Amino acid sequence: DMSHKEFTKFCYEVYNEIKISDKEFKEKRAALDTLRLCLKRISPDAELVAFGSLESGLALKNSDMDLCVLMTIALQFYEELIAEGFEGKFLQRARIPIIKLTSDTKNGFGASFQCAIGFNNRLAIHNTLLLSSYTKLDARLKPMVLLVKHWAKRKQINSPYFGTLSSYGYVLMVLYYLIHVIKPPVFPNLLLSPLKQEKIVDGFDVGFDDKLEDIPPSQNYSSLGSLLHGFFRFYAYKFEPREKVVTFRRPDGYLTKQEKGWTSRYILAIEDPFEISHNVGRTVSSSGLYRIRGEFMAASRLLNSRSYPIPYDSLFEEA
Ligand SMILES: O=c1ccn([C@@H]2O[C@H](COP(=O)(O)NP(=O)(O)OP(=O)(O)O)[C@@H](O)[C@H]2O)c(=O)[nH]1
Ligand SMILES: [Br-]
Ligand SMILES: [Br-]
Ligand SMILES: [Mg+2]
Repeated sequence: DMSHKEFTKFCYEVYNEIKISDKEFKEKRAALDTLRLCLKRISPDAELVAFGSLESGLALKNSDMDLCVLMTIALQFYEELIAEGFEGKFLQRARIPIIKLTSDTKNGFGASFQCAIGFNNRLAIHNTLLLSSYTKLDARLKPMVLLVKHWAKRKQINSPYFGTLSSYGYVLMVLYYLIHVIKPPVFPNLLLSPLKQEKIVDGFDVGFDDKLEDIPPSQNYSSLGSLLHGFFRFYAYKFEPREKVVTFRRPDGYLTKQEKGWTSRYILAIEDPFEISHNVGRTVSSSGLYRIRGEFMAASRLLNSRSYPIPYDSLFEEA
């Protein structure tokens, strides 16, 4: 596949600039070690588990950590963290308690050290396991994801709290495209594999075909650049967000908002692969979607240009 040779070259150049460095990765691992030691001061029966992009390998540089305490202990842990020189925020008695660390004054992790600690979020640990497996299955997934996250941040469409979509939402859009849209598929659907076994956690089935050594290499040989152009075009022109649901629970990837009962927030519908009652795109407003769609079209138009050379830089320019 030489169709997108120059764009692919550019993609890997940007990828190497935005990916988390080994230095920063080690630092975050070290911060996790320190925080785990602190938790074990509170309880021998509590464990501290990393999840999210750091754990899956899908992290951009200067990333925040997402951690999870598995067993409240929340208050005791928080007060102990403060005593040990961390700065942070916590609201006691919240239905979803969260400790947000914002600074470290003693343990050398930095003035701008940022870490979110939740409690018993087992589903997030499992969806991280799923994303980790996919990143191990194909070497094109990691740079594709970083580049989509970078683009989403640069174009201001990566703000759930302000009407657009979470980074996790974008990763699911990427996986859906690579499993159920592109032909030949880049990836099989591990949840729907005949070898998958049910595994019930917090009332949902988190099972998937996880024996990766038995999964053959992809029969899709497209370049990274070809994959990304295809991804942008699908969501710009082909996907029908008014009627359709991004889903990992159908063999053909076909699911309507009607069948799902997600009609009256469901402006963009992305069904979490495990917690199927959760719409990952619940944060997306009518204005947010129009802006999201507008950016997908702009990305597609850029890459479909018949001129030479194409100014690929504009893909990651702000606004
Ligand atoms: O709807 C959601 C969102 C997030 N998560 C879980 O939280 C993890 C992180 O979600 P995330 O959207 O924050 N990804 P992140 O890499 O931190 O980028 P960003 O915050 O924009 O800088 C995800 O990888 C999931 O494990 C969910 O389980 N459900
Ligand atoms: Br993510
Ligand atoms: Br198309
Ligand atoms: Mg979560």
